[PDB]
Amino acid sequence: LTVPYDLPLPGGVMPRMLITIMGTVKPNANRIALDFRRGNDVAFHFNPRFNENNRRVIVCNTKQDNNWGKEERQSAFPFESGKPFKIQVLVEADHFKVAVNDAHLLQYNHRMKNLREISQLGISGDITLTSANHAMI
Ligand SMILES: OC[C@H]1O[C@@H](S[C@@H]2O[C@H](CO)[C@H](O)[C@H](n3cc(-c4cccc(F)c4)nn3)[C@H]2O)[C@H](O)[C@@H](n2cc(-c3cccc(F)c3)nn2)[C@H]1O
Repeated sequence: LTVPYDLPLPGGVMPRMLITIMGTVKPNANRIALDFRRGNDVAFHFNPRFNENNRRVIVCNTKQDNNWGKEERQSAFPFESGKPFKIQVLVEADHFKVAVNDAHLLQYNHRMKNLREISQLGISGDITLTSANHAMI
């Protein structure tokens, strides 16, 4: 799949929706991002960074009217340059759950609670993308 990729979500999202994203991180990667978009806003941005001041970190945030909010940062970092990944995002009523490679990673509480208007999932950064699917579980 061509990166950056925009997965259409015309139905929006809703509790019990699982999004499964598979691919391989490129060699010498710098960044990856998932953007759950609502028009011009980003309800949930999930952004692994491989070298921010010589640290690996996951940054999560929301963008409202061109302004980013308070970042939620994780040092737990399951990605490796050149290696395959499987990111899974489970939508729940109060939060997104994120798992990587079949291990729960983090939760992000909803900040923008109108899940029906999250209309696209952007998938960007330093990856080869195999697949991006959703299902109700
Ligand atoms: O919030 C999420 C956003 O972050 C800014 S960078 C942001 O800039 C701010 C400027 O004042 C602060 O410096 C902020 N910051 C750092 C720290 C800190 C705290 C502790 C340690 C430590 F070192 C550092 N605290 N605050 C930075 O994260 C990115 O551009 C943005 N973005 C990314 C992408 C993007 C596009 C395509 C692909 C891709 F992967 C990403 N498209 N938009 C998005 O990811």
